[PDB]
Amino acid sequence: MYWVRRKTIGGSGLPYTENEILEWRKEGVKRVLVLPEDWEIEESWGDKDYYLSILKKNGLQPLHIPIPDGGVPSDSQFLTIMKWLLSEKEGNLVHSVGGIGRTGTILASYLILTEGLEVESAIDEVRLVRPGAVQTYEQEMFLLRVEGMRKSWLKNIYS
Ligand SMILES: O=[N+]([O-])c1ccc(OP(=O)(O)O)cc1
Repeated sequence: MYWVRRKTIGGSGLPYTENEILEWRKEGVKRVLVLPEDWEIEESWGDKDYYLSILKKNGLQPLHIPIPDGGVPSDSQFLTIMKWLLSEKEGNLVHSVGGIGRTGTILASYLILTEGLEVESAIDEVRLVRPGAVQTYEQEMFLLRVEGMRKSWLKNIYS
């Protein structure tokens, strides 16, 4: 697991055993934005809702927002993501399956709006702790679309 900003927002792939989830809890995680797709989760645990139940079990408030592999959040989802992340600062963990593409994208989209950084730079930061962060033209297109509305993106959020 990795921290982008120490204890405010970090990420990882999809855990396989409970311990790994207590690894999060121990490294400082408090909340969790689950990014995998239903089937992606269950192929690992056997039951999506069961996984979300243990997430809540260890406290961690789980917000499940599905994002297909190599894809990007939908305008609504994203705003729904920020409202979530930008409303608890401490302990955020964004995870998908590999914790490289979809997670890298979301973290970067966070930095872009929080630290007002351009894409290639936000990416550069995330790849600093998460090597190879962001893997599809789709995601790059998004981040760009984001950076081009860091204005409304925030007005939308902090409304
Ligand atoms: O190995 N995999 O099956 C796999 C690896 C990475 C994936 O996507 P990510 O979590 O956005 O990096 C999705 C699936």
